[PDB]
Amino acid sequence: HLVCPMSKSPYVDPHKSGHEIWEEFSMSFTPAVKEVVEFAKRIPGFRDLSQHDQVNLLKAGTFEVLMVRFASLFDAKERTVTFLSGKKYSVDDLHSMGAGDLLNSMFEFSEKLNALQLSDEEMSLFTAVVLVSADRSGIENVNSVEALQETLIRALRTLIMKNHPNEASIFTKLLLKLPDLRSLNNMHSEELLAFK
Amino acid sequence: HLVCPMSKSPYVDPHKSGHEIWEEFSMSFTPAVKEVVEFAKRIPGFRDLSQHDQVNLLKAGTFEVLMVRFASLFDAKERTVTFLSGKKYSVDDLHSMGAGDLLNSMFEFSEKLNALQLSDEEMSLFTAVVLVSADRSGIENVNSVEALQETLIRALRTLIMKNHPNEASIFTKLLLKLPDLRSLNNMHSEELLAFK
Amino acid sequence: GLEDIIRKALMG
Amino acid sequence: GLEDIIRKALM
Ligand code: HEM
Ligand code: HEM
Repeated sequence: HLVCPMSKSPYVDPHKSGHEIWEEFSMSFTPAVKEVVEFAKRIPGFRDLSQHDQVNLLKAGTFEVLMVRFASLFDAKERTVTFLSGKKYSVDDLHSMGAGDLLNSMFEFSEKLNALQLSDEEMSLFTAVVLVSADRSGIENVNSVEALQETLIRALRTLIMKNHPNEASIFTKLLLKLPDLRSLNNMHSEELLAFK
Repeated sequence: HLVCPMSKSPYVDPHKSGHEIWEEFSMSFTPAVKEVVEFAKRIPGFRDLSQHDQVNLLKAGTFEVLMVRFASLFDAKERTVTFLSGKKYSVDDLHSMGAGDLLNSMFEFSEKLNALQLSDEEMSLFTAVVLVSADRSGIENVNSVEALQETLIRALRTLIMKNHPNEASIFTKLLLKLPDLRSLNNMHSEELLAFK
Repeated sequence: GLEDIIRKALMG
Repeated sequence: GLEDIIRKALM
């Protein structure tokens, strides 16, 4: 099985070679990756990083951007995951197909994120913060990334406190999603590399 | 070579078996692990968690706690690392012995953490926050872990607000250490396993 | 392979 | 490995 909701279905046709399964899968997830790159180009200051650092941030942070953008695929009340086909699959069914604690952790992440009740605008700025906060292990000019991060983080703090003046904790709760996203990325990357 | 500063030295006797090398290394790093566990037992509410969640938080979080506690082994100014013997080693020599981007990332982390100029009590409280913020994927009662983290985080926020100029920015920078630590952990674990 | 998709989309 | 140290220290 292919229990990733980026696929059209978790069912894998056994008559297909491994190379054919992955090419089909790549046709499904590539458009989401390309949308992350276009989003990155619209972040003020992102195009000013060196091209090496731009690619490394996207390499390390694309999954976490998509995790934020696709949090709505996880219906925390019904316990279903919407795959790219639009068809919903239950937690129980995915657990029979081998999905595990990672899936459960994606449910908890999406539940807590949805509960913050962010506007589209704050969600968009949070997503830029998520991208520019990606693992800096490759990065050549860490100071420029750190400066871009602080700029976006400062703007997010101001937007949040402007829009949620008596719920000061929201900003802290948003910052606490970054280690959670990073752990989702660490685990997911393991499962991904095991598949191939 | 063994270029981890939990070792007494980066040098390995080539006549020793991999088994003997590890048992000697384990004698060096085990006191530090046990002190993390003893630190965990002094966190209010920690021992009220299920034993499984206690063990899981410590499995996931011990490295990140130790990274914070031993960040002052990395002297960002002279670019030396202090090994367990007390002897200091240059980044150049350690890179020649096989160190790489991970070491560089730990210097950057240590430099930024030290710039915050936390007091001893703040550093302890941050260390507790790090432990209870560890990867939750193995946790069976995530609500209980979330409530511990919430309690400590607010205690840390009020402490920073009371003691630091530009408190909101110090507190934000402290929380941004959490995903940084998560990445250091992920990379370090891969290096650890590669060494075997 | 992810990196190739990224670089291709980034320069376009 | 790490787990056994932790478990024994927790008692
Ligand atoms: C380029 C992006 C991605 C690629 C190439 C990818 C690929 C994969 C692969 C190959 C697996 C292993 C499938 C299996 O073993 O059955 C997997 C697991 C999974 N992925 Fe993705 N994925 C991507 C992004 C995402 C995103 C954005 C999400 C969520 C919004 C997601 C959710 C999941 C889940 C829930 C699982 C199963 C977790 C479990 O085992 O508990 N993936 N992914
Ligand atoms: C019980 C805890 C730990 C164990 C078992 C452990 C073990 C190891 C091992 C086996 C390696 C690879 C050695 C090599 O390939 O030469 C390594 C790498 C390393 N560890 Fe640890 N370590 C621990 C904790 C820590 C802590 C707390 C720090 C930081 C304060 C640290 C810093 C490093 C560094 C800097 C490297 C080399 C990174 C590079 O290659 O660039 N380790 N560790």
